[PDB]
Order: sequence, then structure tokens, then C-alpha cells
Amino acid sequence: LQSVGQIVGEVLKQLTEEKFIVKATNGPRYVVGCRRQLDKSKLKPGTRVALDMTTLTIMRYLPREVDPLVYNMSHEDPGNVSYSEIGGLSEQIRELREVIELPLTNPELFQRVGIIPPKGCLLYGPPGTGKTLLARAVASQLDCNFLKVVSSSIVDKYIGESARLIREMFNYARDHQPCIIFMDEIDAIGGRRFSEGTSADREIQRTLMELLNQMDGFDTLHRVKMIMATNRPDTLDPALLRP
Amino acid sequence: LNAKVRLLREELQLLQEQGSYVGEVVRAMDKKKVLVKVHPEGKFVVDVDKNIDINDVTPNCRVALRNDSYTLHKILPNKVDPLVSLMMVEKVPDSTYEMIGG
Amino acid sequence: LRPGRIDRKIEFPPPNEEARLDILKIHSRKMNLTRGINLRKIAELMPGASGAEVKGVCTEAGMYALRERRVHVTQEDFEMAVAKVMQKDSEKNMSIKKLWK
Amino acid sequence: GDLVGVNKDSYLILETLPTEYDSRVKAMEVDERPTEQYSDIGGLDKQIQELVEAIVLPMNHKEKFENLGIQPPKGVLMYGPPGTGKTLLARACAAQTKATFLKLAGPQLVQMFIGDGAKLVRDAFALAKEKAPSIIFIDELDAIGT
Amino acid sequence: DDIQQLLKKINELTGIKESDTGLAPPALWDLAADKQTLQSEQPLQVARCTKIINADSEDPKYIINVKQFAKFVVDLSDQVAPTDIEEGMRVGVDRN
Amino acid sequence: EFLHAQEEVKRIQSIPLVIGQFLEAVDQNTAIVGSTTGSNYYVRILSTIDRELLKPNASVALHKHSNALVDVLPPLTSDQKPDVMYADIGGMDIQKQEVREAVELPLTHFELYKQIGIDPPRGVLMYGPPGCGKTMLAKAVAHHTTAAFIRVVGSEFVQKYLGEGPRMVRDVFRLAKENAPAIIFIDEIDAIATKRGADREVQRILLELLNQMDGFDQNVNVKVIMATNRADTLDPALLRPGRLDRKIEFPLPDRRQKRLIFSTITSKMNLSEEVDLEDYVARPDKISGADINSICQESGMLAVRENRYIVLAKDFEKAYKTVIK
Amino acid sequence: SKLPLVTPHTQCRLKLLKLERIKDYLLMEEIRNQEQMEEERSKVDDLRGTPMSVGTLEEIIDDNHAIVSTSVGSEHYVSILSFVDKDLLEPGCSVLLNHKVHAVIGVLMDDTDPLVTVMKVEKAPQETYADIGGLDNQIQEIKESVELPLTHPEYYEEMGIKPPKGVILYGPPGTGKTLLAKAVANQTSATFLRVVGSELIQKYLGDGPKLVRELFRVAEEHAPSIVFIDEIDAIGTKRGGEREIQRTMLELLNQLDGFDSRGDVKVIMATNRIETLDPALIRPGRIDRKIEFPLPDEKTKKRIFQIHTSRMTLADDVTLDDLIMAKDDLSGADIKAICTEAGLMALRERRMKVTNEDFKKSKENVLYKKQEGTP
Ligand SMILES: Nc1ncnc2c1ncn2[C@@H]1O[C@H](COP(=O)(O)OP(=O)(O)OP(=O)(O)O)[C@@H](O)[C@H]1O
Ligand SMILES: Nc1ncnc2c1ncn2[C@@H]1O[C@H](COP(=O)(O)OP(=O)(O)OP(=O)(O)O)[C@@H](O)[C@H]1O
Ligand SMILES: Nc1ncnc2c1ncn2[C@@H]1O[C@H](COP(=O)(O)OP(=O)(O)O)[C@@H](O)[C@H]1O
Ligand SMILES: Nc1ncnc2c1ncn2[C@@H]1O[C@H](COP(=O)(O)OP(=O)(O)O)[C@@H](O)[C@H]1O
Ligand SMILES: [Mg+2]
Ligand SMILES: [Mg+2]
Repeated sequence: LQSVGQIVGEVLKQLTEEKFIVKATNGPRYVVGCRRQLDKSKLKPGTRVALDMTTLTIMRYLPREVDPLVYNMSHEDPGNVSYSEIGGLSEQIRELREVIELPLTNPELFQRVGIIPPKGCLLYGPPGTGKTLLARAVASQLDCNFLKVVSSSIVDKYIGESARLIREMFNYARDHQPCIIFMDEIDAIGGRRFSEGTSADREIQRTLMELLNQMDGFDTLHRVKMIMATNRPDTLDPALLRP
Repeated sequence: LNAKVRLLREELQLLQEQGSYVGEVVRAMDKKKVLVKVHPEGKFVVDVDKNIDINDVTPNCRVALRNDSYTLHKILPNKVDPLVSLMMVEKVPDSTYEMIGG
Repeated sequence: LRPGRIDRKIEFPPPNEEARLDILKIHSRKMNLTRGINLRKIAELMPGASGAEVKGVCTEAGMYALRERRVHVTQEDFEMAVAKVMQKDSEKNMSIKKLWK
Repeated sequence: GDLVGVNKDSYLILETLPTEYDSRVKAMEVDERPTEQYSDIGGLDKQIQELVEAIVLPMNHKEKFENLGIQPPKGVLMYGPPGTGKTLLARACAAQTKATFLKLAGPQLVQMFIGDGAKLVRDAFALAKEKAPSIIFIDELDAIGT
Repeated sequence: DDIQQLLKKINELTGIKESDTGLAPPALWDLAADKQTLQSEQPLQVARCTKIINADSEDPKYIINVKQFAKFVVDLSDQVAPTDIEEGMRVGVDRN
Repeated sequence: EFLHAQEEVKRIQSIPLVIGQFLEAVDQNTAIVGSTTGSNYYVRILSTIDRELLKPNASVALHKHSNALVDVLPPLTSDQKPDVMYADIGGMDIQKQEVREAVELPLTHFELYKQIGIDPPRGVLMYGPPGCGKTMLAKAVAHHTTAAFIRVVGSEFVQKYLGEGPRMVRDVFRLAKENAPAIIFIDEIDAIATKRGADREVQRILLELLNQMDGFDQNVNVKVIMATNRADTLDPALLRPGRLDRKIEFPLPDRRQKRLIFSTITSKMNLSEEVDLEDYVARPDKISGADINSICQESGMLAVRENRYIVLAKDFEKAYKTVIK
Repeated sequence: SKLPLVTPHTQCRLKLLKLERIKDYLLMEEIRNQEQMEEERSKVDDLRGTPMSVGTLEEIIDDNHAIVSTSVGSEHYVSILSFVDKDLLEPGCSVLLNHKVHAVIGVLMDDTDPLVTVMKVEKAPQETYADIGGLDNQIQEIKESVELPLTHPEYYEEMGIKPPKGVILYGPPGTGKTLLAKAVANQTSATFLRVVGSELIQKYLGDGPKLVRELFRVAEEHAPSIVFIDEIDAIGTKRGGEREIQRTMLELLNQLDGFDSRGDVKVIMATNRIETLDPALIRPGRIDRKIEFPLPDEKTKKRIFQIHTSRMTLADDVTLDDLIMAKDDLSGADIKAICTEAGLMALRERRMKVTNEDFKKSKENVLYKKQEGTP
């Protein structure tokens, strides 16, 4: 009881070996100094640290970032669904394991093949053919980190919060490699970009472009194999549907 | 040397005073009371100190307050006002008649 | 063109020969020159060309200086700095005859 | 994601709290428990029996299904021209079931905020979970069913 | 032009026209009661009640949402009965 | 006594200070600062600070309690290299040469434009409908350039904190300004540059963006690269040729341009001896650069599907028809 | 406030006399003398101890208690002091608060709503009946329905009428339709609200009709006021744009009459195409009067130059009657160009005084601006 909490914030650029810069999360940017014992090497630009609420001195670096939303979207329990519990999709089921399972289980194989593995692939079809079921099966049987997305719930009202959520979920996948991201009903945000609209169009297209930068390039996702499904693949932006 | 140390002492004594906010006026309500807009927070009706003649406070004067009792302190230079001012508004265009020929 | 709204009809004709030369001279201050660059002869090679295009021939003479990566601004430069400028002011205009006729 | 009550100054956790969902969702649940009997519905015995065996039997028995092994039906849609009495059948089903009943119309879920409607849908389903044997009633579903 | 500048003079020398809103007519107001209620009364804050705990039913505890400000777990003043409070209820609370 | 006073003056600028942005000064001893707390304060400045360091966008440390401004704070991509070279680019040599002149020429041949004279553009924009190798060429420049590339997306600029997102733009341009030869890449300028409460805040970040671009005249070697697929949007103010003159449109690859892309990618592959790439460069289907990769990648999977090593001719058209339409 | 207007604009010592008289009075007004030669303020201003904060109030719980919100958004149940004008406090207003306990300590000058701030047009003092040439039938008719009800309701009060609630002005463009209504505002004391029908057509679903509510709300607090709907035909003619315009139109008919009361505000509408608008506008129960604006005839035109040529310096060769004969070819707005172009024309002649030839070289250029067709 006699203890006290500590403010949390993310260390920015480093000036001297006793002067640091931390943005205290949604608060201001505070010039602070490391306490005594923390390995200065660990206090990388961007790492997450805790500060005394009195002297603001850093006293412990922490596991990278936040957002129990991603925690829920990972610990979602799909139930035991063997591939045999799905019927009449042998070609597709076999196809998916070639882009979702073999690369992360046996990456060294494609080194000799030379071809780099695809990172994302999309499931499209009329309602009631087993897309979500196939995703559940993949999540149940495979032994890796699996993210389950409802494309609606990753769309929050706070300004620029949905793009941030996409960024944090991708960061969680990168930190927990190998990881699988499943985005059901991707057409919820994957819709073609309106030329004009309300804050809805603005922020939805913003989140779409955020997800795009996340998966498209310059970051060359390492083990971030991704799966999405949609009942309306037509409405998807051509940027996504790009091979 | 004594002038230097006395200057340092004055500087130290002045350092204790707080930041006194920044405020802007859209009406000189009374000869004492002057309504101000602070940034952010909201609107305030504030009396002026002994100094600063009340005729000097004009709309959008960008004044400074004191830290407590708000209170008015001084006038400060005017704002820059860069809203729009990029695609529609141009302050001083760089084209003159001699830059044209034909 | 109605009462209380507008009062005249200022016209902008295509720049004349000496007029286009002045346009060249406007941007000619910065550019260097050889031992005898006669802008007069360069001026007459683009009949009916607009104003920004006369800047364009100076503009397209720009990266022709980068075509040799040193101070070029040569008399010959403008002769082909004319060449690539006019086609953009052109091409379908040839067909347009065979099109509209 | 859980909700705790902490020290207002030292921020130490001294509480465990019920989640709470939303004002709309709390207003969404039925506490009046209307009192229409199946007898007041007339000429729909096929439809009343259909809805009753679709919903109430999993609520009461749950052993007939497991004995047969089937998964009980989970979604029942009532449709027809207005005045046929769909709302009345829903009201009677609420009347007789004794289960946790959640009533709501389509416009109650639209909202203007970016994610608000999704939050209401998710949180209403969460409340139906936390109440365990529960029934959700959507009226004029086409409002969001467009 | 002299008329114009002299009018600007008159407007300045007259001073800023008092934008004072005014109060009620003097005969009705002030009294010592104004200072009395100013010094005595509580500056109550508005909030939205939520999900009465009622774990022990003696002091049932109340969660409120001071909208734009915060959320809290609070009790009642001894003057207001628990039967006087329902869920939500738009209840106002003290400042301390 | 004077030494003791200076020791205290050092003491007042100790570690726990709060950061703010220095607006215009007022007098010799006071100035106006915008705190990271959001509000602004009228603040007296310590004499020991060199006034010439003070600039209307400088990052300045304020006293934690008194907000007294005593400090000047010394304001990328080092290991996170894109890992790609110009050779492994799908033969957009016309685009390669243009960008070479666009950004590389201003650094390695900076002194030329005085003897050369003519002033090249100050920033570029690309339309490049999806799958047109914009990011590779952007990536290619990053691995090749001697500049200090800093990557941004339009989405990072829009935050939850009111009045912090627009401020983030300055850090982008301040950091590049400090690293004189650095290059800025702001791909997905779609988001922030949409045609003009919550609506204002996003456009404020664009408004702050527009101010920073104008400051990069000559004597600032930095160049800005902006990428966007749609590009029929974006406010004409940012489209202004006076500051984003040079633009590079990436069309769908044509024959020759197509053939380089197969040859480039297949060069790393194995392929059988009977592989007929010439049929695909001749096929009428308008496949973009991304498809070429996908057309080539799927060949490996088909080979690895049947446990086979070398890809034979039959592999490609199975893949070829599988992708595209 | 404003000064009176000198009677003759012509350069003369009579104007000198008037301006020097106003100078003398302004000099007697020139504050220096008076600037040369407690309990109420001391107590209550102590009660409202500085500094003061402004808050938005939307509640009145008791005659001494209400809910008040501040700019940050927090809401407070606070007490109202005695000196606060109870009638002045209404929801949506801005209220001064005590900085310590947030007690309500007075109402404030409302200064917001920029759009309607533009909407309460100036008194239109620049327009006057003296500036209108011979619209006799229009004047008496518009006097019947607009000016007189807003000046002497006594006839309507005694005789038992409910005065007409709406007038629509129709005529070719430039006939002076807007000028007349503006002159009515100057002639009366009522505040003037002007709106052009094209502007209220709004992109969003419901703002269009909302602006209509917003206007007639604005008219009501001003009490005697005029709402001028210029070029009404954009929102009234015949028939997702289709439904909203109908919805917008119906909003007018509900504020032009409909339910509840309408107070005192009068409504004036203008258009060029009366033969196109919805019968609901032509409805002689909804709109009681429709005023005709014909093209000016010979006598009306002569007044127009007399109105417009009053300010320039003229020659003796000017024959205004000759410029009149042809037809009702041009409206007064065109004739303003006739003066303006001539003034420029005589200026181009390097003469500060205009001649008849300048008017002929003024009349022709106005004519070429006309279109061509049916040769
Ligand atoms: N091939 C299949 N084998 C077994 N069950 C199947 C198959 N296809 C569909 N089903 C059954 O139908 C349902 C599959 O639908 P699911 O929830 O997976 O999503 P969907 O209908 O493909 O689309 P979405 O959830 O995106 O709207 C499950 O209840 C499953 O039992
Ligand atoms: N079969 C029925 N038995 C008894 N009453 C009925 C029946 N059908 C309709 N009603 C009457 O209909 C009235 C209200 O109609 P109800 O809303 O139930 O029908 P509906 O067609 O579902 O309409 P809506 O979809 O518009 O709600 C009730 O008061 C009830 O008396
Ligand atoms: N010429 C090319 N050669 C090889 N791959 C290409 C080529 N053009 C495009 N690509 C593919 O597209 C990407 C290049 O970026 P791109 O997708 O065009 O960016 P954007 O679509 O965001 O403009 C690479 O990841 C690559 O797989
Ligand atoms: N009978 C008239 N008397 C005075 N001025 C007139 C007359 N007719 C037209 N005008 C001139 O035309 C202008 C008024 O134009 P108006 O017809 O009100 O515009 P609209 O056609 O848009 O209603 C005024 O500036 C005025 O100078
Ligand atoms: Mg699904
Ligand atoms: Mg119903």
C-alpha cells in the first residue's frame, strides 16, 4: 500500500548519458535522467519506460507498447476445428497452407527455391461457404501467434485512433514472430477511397493508407503472414487487391 | 564584479515568478475589466494592473496575464496570423512590372 | 460582361518575335552565356508559341545543362531546347487537321 | 481491459469492478417483462409454435438437442407485411420465457460517432453473454440491415 | 477630413463605450445573503451514475462519470437515500 | 559569491525540465514559449542562453514549475535500410534517370547549379497506380543515397492529442534541416492532403506541412518525396508547381519495360532452359510491376508444390492465368 | 451612430455652412471640460472577485440554481446570485462565473453565430426612397403590406385584420426589386435580413431547412425585422436533390405561416421567373401579394438619370430625352452602367465633365453586351 505508481512514457532522442527525452504518453515531453542502475544501452529511442511521478527520473524500461485490444484480438479462442471438419475445400485448404504455414515452419526451403514468400492473401466468396470457418481451423491447428480481427471494432471514434491501433497490432505481430493476422470483413475499411466525405471517409481512408504502408513495402514484413476475408471483394480498394 | 553578481541575484529573484499564461482580447469590457481569450481553456474577464493604459488594449492584442488572479501584465507584439494565407492569401507578391516583358 | 460586374476586355495575344525575346531575357539574367549567344535568332524559331513555353525553352535548356553536368548554356543548347519543347505544344495538332476537316 | 478502482493519488489498485457496458445497452434490457400470452396471438399457431420451439426449447430443455446431438437454431427472423403481429409475437416470447430479454430497434444502433454503433452491438452481445441464458430482439432490423 | 479626424478624436476621448452587460436593477439584489450562499454553498459537479455496486448493501457504492472530466467510485451524502438513486440518473456530486 | 551564484544558475537548469517550443521573443530578458503541455506562457529567459540559438521553431526546455525558459535542446534511418539496389529494380530506367537527376544530382553535383545556373525543382510527387514500383524506387534511393532518409506516412501525423499532430510535422522538417543533405519521404500523402472541429485539426497538420515546404528554398539541400496512388485528390495548394514542380508518373510497364522486369526478377531465380519469357512480354494483358513479381513468385510455389526444383514452362501460365483476372 | 447628411452635394457655400455648423457642434462636444472638473460597486464586485470566467449555461433548476458548463466541457451545478438578470439567462447563453466556486454572477453580451452575424445585414442606410425612380404602383402596394403594418398596426388592430404575412417581387433583372425592399428597411426602423435563394441549398442532408429555421429564429429576437429572400426560384419551381428542395420549400411555408405564431417579422421574396415557381408560392392564401416590376418606361427612365446623373459634372448639350425614346430596352441597373461607362468615357476624353456624345458612346457599349440569336 505504501508504494506509489509511476507514470509511463516513451524515450525520445538521447542528449547525454545522464539526460534523456521522454514523451509521457499522452502528456508532454519531459527532460529526465536515468536513475542509477538501468543499462543505458536498453534505453533505445522509442522504448517504453516508467518514471517517478515526483522527480520524473526513469527507473525501469518495459516490454514494448500497450493496447489490450490487441491482447483480446490475439487470445480469441476459435475452438478446435480440424481441416477435416471443413468439407469440399481441399484445393483451397491446401493452397492456404502453402502461404500461411510452410513459410514460417520451413523458411529455409524457399531460400533454395529463391522465391520470397507471399505475406498476405485474401479469401473471397458468397456468404456461407466457410471462409471464417477456414480461418478458425487455421488458428486452432497451427502453432503460432494468431490475431483475429473484426474490421469494424478496429475503427474507433477518437481522432486518429484506428490507424494507431493498426500500427500497434502490426507492431505486436512483429514483436511476436511468427504471427498470423486475420482480418474478417476487410471490406469494412477496405472500401474504395472516396474523393470527399465526412470525418468517416477521412479517417477510414486514413486507416486504410496506414494499413497499406504497414504491409505494402519499405518495412518488408518478416514473418507477418496475413489473412483476410470478405463477402464483397469488389468494393475493396485496388491498392489492397494489388498482388 | 559586484555589478555582475548583483545582476545574477536579480536574475535568480526573477526566475521564481511563474509563466503568467498568454491571452488575447476581443473586447475592452470596462476601464478595469478586460475580457481575454486564453489558449487553450476558455474566455475570461480580467482586470488590468496598475501599468498598461487601458486605451492600449485592442482586439487581438495578444497580451500576457499574471499567473494568479490572472490579471493583465503587458501587450506583447501582435500575432503572425498564418491561417489560409498560403493558397488564397499572399502578403507581398514577388512579381513586379519589370519582371514582365513582351 | 454585364453592368456592375466587369468593365473591359483585356486581351492576351501570343508574344511577338521581339516580345518572345524579352521573355527569354527575363530568365536570361541567371543563365550564363557563350562568347556570342544571339537570342534574336533563337527567338524567331517558335512562331505563335505562348509565354510559359518561351520560359519552357529556357526551362528545357535547364536540364540540358545537366545533360553535360557543367556550365553549358550554349547557343546550340536552345536549338534542341526548342526541339523537345515544341512537340508538347504539338503532335495531335498534325492529326487535328486530318481529324476535324 | 478490465475495470478497477485505484487510489486517486497513488494509483494503487484497491477494487475489482463489474465491467459496465453503456447507457444504451443498460436501457436496452427488459425489466418490465410484458404480459402477452400466446392466446392473444390468433391464427399464427404454425408461426408461434415455430418461434417457441426455436427459442424456448434450448432455454428450457437443452437435453433434447444434446440427445439428438444437433446444434440448436440460434437465429430466428420474423418477416411479413406490417400488421401481421411480429412485434406481438416477440412481446409474448419475452412474456413467457423468464429469460434475460434484450429488446432494441435498428435506429438504436446507428449513431453518428465513428465506432459507436459497433461498440453498442459488441457490448449488447457481451451483456447477453454475461446474463447467460438470454434472448436479443431486433425490431425493424432493416434500419441497419440495409 | 478634419470632421472625420475630429470625430475619431471624440470617440477616443469619450473612451471605450462600456460593454458591461449589466445586472438586475439595484433595488432587488445583493443583500448579505449573496455573500452568505457564496461562502456556504457547495460548488456541486454534474455526473452520470452507473451500475450501483450494492455488494454489501450497507454502503452500496456508486460509479459516476463526470463527463469531460473523469469516472469515480463514490458514496452518497447521508442526506440522500439510496432509494433516491437509480442507474444513470444524471446525479450531481460535491467537488472535494 | 559570483562563483556561488553561477553554481546556482547551473543548478536551475538541472535535469527535470519540461520541453516547449520557442515562439518569437519579446525583450532581451523575456520571450514567448509554447509548452508541450499545450498552453503558451509569457516567460523570462535565462541570460546565459545564447540568443542566436533562439529561433521561432526552436525546441526549448522550460522550468518544471516556474515555466522559466532555460535551455536550448539539440534537435531517421541508420540500420533499418530498405535493402535493395538499383539493379534489382524492374528496369524503370527512364524513371531511374529522372529521379537520379531529381534527388541524387542535387547532392553529388550540388555546386554545379551555380556554374550551370538553372535551379532544379524542390520536391517531387508520383501518381503511379498501385503496383508501379514507386516504393522500390523510393526504397532503392534510400539504400543508395548518402543522405539521411526519414520515412513518414500521412497516417502518423494525425493523432488523438489535439495540437500535437501538426507539431509532429515540424520535427520531420526540423530534423531534415539539421541533416543538411537529408531527403524526406512522405508516401501515402493521400491521407493528410485531402481537399479542404475534427475536420480543422487534420487540415491544420496539412497547413503546418505547407508552411515547412515553403521554407526550403536554396541553401537547403533537402528534397521531399511524396507518393500516392490515387493522386486525383490532394489539394491544389500542395500540388502547386512552384514548390512540387517535378512529378513522376509510373504507367503500367510496356514491352521492353516489361521484359526488363521479368529478366531482372528471373535473374535471381533458377528457371529451366526452355523458359519462354518472350510470350509474356508479348501478351496483351496490362500487368503492372507487382503482378510480374507475383507471376514470378507463383512459379516457385508451383515448383515447390510438386517437390520439384527447377521451374519448367508449364509452371508460368498456370501461375499467369491464376493471377491478373 | 452617424452624422446627418448635407442637403446639396453640389460644391457650394451652403454645404460649407452645413459642414461648418456640424463642425461647430462637434467642437462643442469636444469631453475635455468634464474630464477636467460606491456601496453597490464595492460589495458585489467583491462578490465577483477577479478574475472572472465565462461559462455556457443550459439549465435553470431553481430561481437560484442551474447547471453551467465551462469551455473545457465540464458541467457544474452552481447557484445563481441575486444580481443576475433572470430573464437574460436562457439555455445556450454565455454566463460569467465566480472563479472560486463557479457561482453564476451575471449574463454576458452574446457574441457568436458568425453566419447570422453576416445575416443581420446593415441598416441599409445607403438606400432610400429618394434613390428610386417612379415605381409608384410598387411603392403603394409594398407600403400596404410591408411598411404600414410595421409602422401603424392601428388600422389593422382596430379594423380586425391579420396583416399579410408575405410578399413576392417579380420582374426582369435590374428593375430595382432588391433596391425597393432595402429602401423599405431604411424607411422603416425594422432590422434587415437578406438571403439569396441559391445560398440556402446546402450539401449536407438537413442544414438547408435548418438555415430556414435559423433565419426565422433570427428575425424573431429582433422583433421588427425584414427577411429578404432574393431569387427565390432556386428553391421554388416545379418537379437526391429533388426531395431536399421540396423539404426546404415546405420549411418556408411552415415559417411563412404554418403552426405556432410568427410574431411581427415580414417576409419579402424576389425572383425573375414568377411563372416558374411552385403554385404554393403563387398560392394566394400562402402569399397574399405579388408585386409587378415592369421594365422602366420613358418617365421612369428620365428619373433614373436624374438620380444617377446628379453626381457628375454635365454639359449643356446633354439630351436625356433622346436616350429615352427607343424602348424600355434597358433596366435601371443597365442605366447605372450608362452613367458609369459615360463617366469613364468622358474621363477617357481627358475631361472631368460629361457631354451628350459621351452618353451616346455610353449607350452603344451597353448595347453590344447583349446576346445574338434568331437572325
Ligand atoms: N466447407 C464447409 N465445411 C464445413 N462446414 C462448413 C463449410 N462451409 C460452411 N460451413 C458451415 O457454415 C459456417 C461457415 O461460415 P463462417 O462463419 O465460417 O463464415 P462465412 O459464411 O464464410 O462468411 P463470413 O463469416 O465472412 O460472413 C459454419 O457454421 C460451418 O459449420
Ligand atoms: N395474430 C395476431 N394476433 C393478435 N393480435 C395481432 C395479431 N397480428 C397483429 N395483431 C395486432 O397488431 C398490433 C400491433 O401490430 P404488430 O406490431 O404486432 O404487427 P407487425 O406486423 O409486426 O408490425 P410492425 O412490424 O410495424 O411492428 C397489436 O396491438 C395486435 O393486437
Ligand atoms: N518493376 C518492378 N520489379 C519488381 N517488383 C515490382 C516492380 N514494380 C512493382 N513491384 C512490386 O511492387 C512493390 C513496389 O512498390 P509499389 O507496390 O509499386 O508501391 P505503391 O503500390 O505503394 O505505389 C514491390 O514490393 C514489388 O513487389
Ligand atoms: N427604378 C429604379 N430606381 C432607382 N434605381 C434603380 C431602379 N431600377 C434599377 N435601379 C438600379 O439597379 C440596382 C438594383 O437592381 P435590382 O433590380 O434590385 O437587382 P435584382 O434584379 O437582382 O433585384 C440599383 O443599384 C439601382 O441603382
Ligand atoms: Mg466471416
Ligand atoms: Mg415491428
